[PDB]
Formats: sequence, structure tokens, C-alpha cells
Amino acid sequence: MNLREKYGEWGLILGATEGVGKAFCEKIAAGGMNVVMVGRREEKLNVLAGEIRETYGVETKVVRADFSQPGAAETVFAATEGLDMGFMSYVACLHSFGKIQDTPWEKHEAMINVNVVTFLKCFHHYMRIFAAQDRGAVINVSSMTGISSSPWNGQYGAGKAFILKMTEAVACECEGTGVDVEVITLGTTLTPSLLSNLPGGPQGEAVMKIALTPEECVDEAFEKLGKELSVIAGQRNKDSVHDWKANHTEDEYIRYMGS
Amino acid sequence: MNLREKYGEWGLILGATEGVGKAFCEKIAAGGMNVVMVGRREEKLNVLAGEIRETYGVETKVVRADFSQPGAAETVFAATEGLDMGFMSYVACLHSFGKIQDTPWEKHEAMINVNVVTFLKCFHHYMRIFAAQDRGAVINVSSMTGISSSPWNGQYGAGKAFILKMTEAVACECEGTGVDVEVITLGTTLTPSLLSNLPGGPQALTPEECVDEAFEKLGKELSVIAGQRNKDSVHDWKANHTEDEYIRYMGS
Repeated sequence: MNLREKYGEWGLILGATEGVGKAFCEKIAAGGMNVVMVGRREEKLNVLAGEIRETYGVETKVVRADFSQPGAAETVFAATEGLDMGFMSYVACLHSFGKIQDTPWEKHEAMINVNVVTFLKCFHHYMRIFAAQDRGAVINVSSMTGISSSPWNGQYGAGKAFILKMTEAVACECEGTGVDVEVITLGTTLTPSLLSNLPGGPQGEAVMKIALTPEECVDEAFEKLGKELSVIAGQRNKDSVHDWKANHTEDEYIRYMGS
Repeated sequence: MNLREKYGEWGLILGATEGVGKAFCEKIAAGGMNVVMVGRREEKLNVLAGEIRETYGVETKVVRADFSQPGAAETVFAATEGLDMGFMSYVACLHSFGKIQDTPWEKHEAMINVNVVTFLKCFHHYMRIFAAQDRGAVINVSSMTGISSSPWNGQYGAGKAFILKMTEAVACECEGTGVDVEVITLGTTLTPSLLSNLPGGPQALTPEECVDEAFEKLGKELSVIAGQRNKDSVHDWKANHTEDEYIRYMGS
């Protein structure tokens, strides 16, 4: 049985053009689902949509929305109305370097909108649909910064922790229903974002000993969907988190991040 | 002698706002030079200028210029006219992920302008000034991609190799003159931009460390690779492997 048969006709990827987003689109398309792909870069989404259609033979719908902006979620809801929905993933994230006081309120609000408000509007709306039909799946993406905290980029971890804890709660609520919910928590992931800050050196190599590909993250999330509630992607990351939790104080972990 | 006494009154940092550019600004201000700080993000430049004046008590001149655009160099030259110039560093770079055919021509021409044309215009203009007065210094910044190549970001490596080999040539030309020229080649450097892309660890040199090494070797060494590990890694790629293996490794 494939994802279309198990969960429903269309899957919604919220933040579809970067690495992990793109890999979600490809995975659900390979699983037979038609793909609603959402993000701010419409041209890039259109290219990806054509690639998905040509590679997988599924239908696509491209929705331009900026998740930092008011009305983004409503744009999405209008785009999916009348579709048989089987899947949602919230992938988008916004962070911004700076101490709390050095980041202007407008940017803080943008981050709240991406990581908290648009996130929850979408999660709530599609959970209503999935719960009413007693059928569907959600995999939301968090970050190890949601566990460690993120000094000098405080809202990264704060927002990702909101996503983590909200999704953990809902994952538990859905046990023994027809809706399967999971949060997958990512560490350092191989993106063009990353590679373009790795211009050379053995230190460039040292990052790949602990970087996962977007595909391996998505593969692990789907392997555990409906079995585990809260997953840390990759073995090394699981063990690293466990060693921080078990053998160090909270302060040591925070301070390590801030060092 | 501090930098002021050795080379001259004003230093010009082309690409002053990001990590390495900022480190150059602080270093030359610490060495007693007034700082011409150039880049596209004028608000950010003004903040840095304020910090430099506040900390070091040197003069600053902020020049808004976009090095991808024609006439950027000529904007900078107008700003430095009448200043006693001692130092220049070309720090700015522009890269763009994609196979050569997938990058639009306009973007290719922008990269050419940032990495080659504006670079060389500035290098030529300020070398004329330094050579005529027989004093001055230039430290240009290259990248290990200029050595390895950069598959899926071809113009980055190509442009950085242009900067590398041009600066190497000029560094040699200046030996035994009052002008000291150096190229410092950087690998992965510890910046906020890198750290934001390492959410799960590890949590390399800092820009400050790279700039410190460059100034330590200025007038002694022509072409420096920043950091001991990077020097050893490039040696081993050069000595123990074919050129193709190194290229394929970067592409993998």
C-alpha cells in the first residue's frame, strides 16, 4: 500500500523549495500522492513542480505564499479547498542572527509568523480535516536548537521548540486514531545553504561526518510514521542529544551552544 | 612602525560588512589607519563605522557600492580622491549555486563583475597609487575553491582563481619595492552565517585569526593558505592525488 492509498489524494508541503522541503515533495510523489507545494519563490516552485510531474506522473499545485506575512495560511487553505487531503508537512523556518535586543521587532514578528503562527494555523486547519475523516498524516520538522536552545539566534530554538512540543502533544492525541502524526528533529543537514559556507578544508569534511542528506531525514521520518511520535534524525544526533541530557546540566548544553 | 607609519593614512576595505571584511576594518583601525569601508548594505556599514570610530578613534568613510554593477569601482575612486592611501583589501565575492547552463547570463555577468572586473579595476587603480609613491600594501582574499575548483558553483572557484593568480603575480612584482602585496586563501571560516547552518553541530579559523595570519606574513610571504590544517590538506591533495580526484571530491 502506498501513501495515496493509505492517507489520501493530496499532500501539502509547506516550505517546498529548499532541501528538506524538496525531499518531502519527491517522497510523497514517489508514494503516489499529488503534491501541493508552497513557498515564497514561485519560479523555483514552478520548476520543481514540472520536475515532479515529469518524474512521478502526479498532479501538482503551486501556491506562492510568504509564511512570515499575514494571510499566508489563508492563501494555502483557499488553494486546497475541495482537494482530498492525506498529508501535511510544515518545513519552513526563519531565523536571524543577533542577541534578542539587536533584532528589530518587525523581524521578531516575522519569525513568530513563520515558526509559530502560520505553523499553528496550518496544523490546526489540516488536523480538523484529518480528524473529521479519521484519516491523514502530519510530519512536522523541528531542529536540535529546539532542544539545546540557540544563544545569539534565540527565536530559532524557541520557535522550533514550539513546533516540537506542539507536535509531540498532537502525536500522542492521535494514537489509536486514523491520523498519524510525527515530529522529526533535524541537526545539521546538507543543503546548498550549508555547502556554500563550506568552501574548503578538512573542516569542510568534518561537517559531513555529522550532516545528513535531506533524503535520509525524510526516509527516516516516513519509516517511523505511525510508530514513533518524536524522532531525532540520524543515529549520531540521537546519541549526542542523549549524552547532553544524561551527562550534563542544562546550563552546560546552553553554554556549549553559546561558546 | 604601525600600519599608518609603514604604508599610509587610509585603508580601503572592499566588501567591509561580512565577517572577513569586518576583521580587516578592525585590524587596520587597530594599526592606526583611517578606514574606507565599501559595500552594498549602507545601514550595516554605518553601524560598523560608528563602532570603529568609537573603539579605535580613527576616521571612517562609508561608500555604498554594489560591485556587481557597472561603475562601482569608479564610485570608490571618487571617494578616495585626495586621501593618502596605504592599504587595499578586495574581500567581496559573489557566487551562485547551479550548473553553468542553469545559471542565467545576467547572474554570470554579475559574478564576473564582482570577482574579476571590479576586483581588477580596484587592484590596478590602487597599485598605480602605491607604486608611484613606493609605499602601500594589498592583501586580497581568495578561496580554497580557487585551488580545487567548485563543481555546481563554477564561477566561484574560477573568479577566486583569477584573484589568486593575479595577486600572486603582483606580489612577486612588488618584492624589493616599498609596496607589499599578499594573497590569503581561506577555507571554511567561523562566522555567524556558518554557525546558523550548523544547528546540530559541530558547535576552522575565525576571520580575526585569518586576518592576523595575513598581516603577520605581509611583506614576507606572497601566497598564504590560512590555517595549518588547510595548508596540510592542500599539500596532500596536490602531492598525493591527481587533479581529477580533487575536482571529483569537491563535486561529490
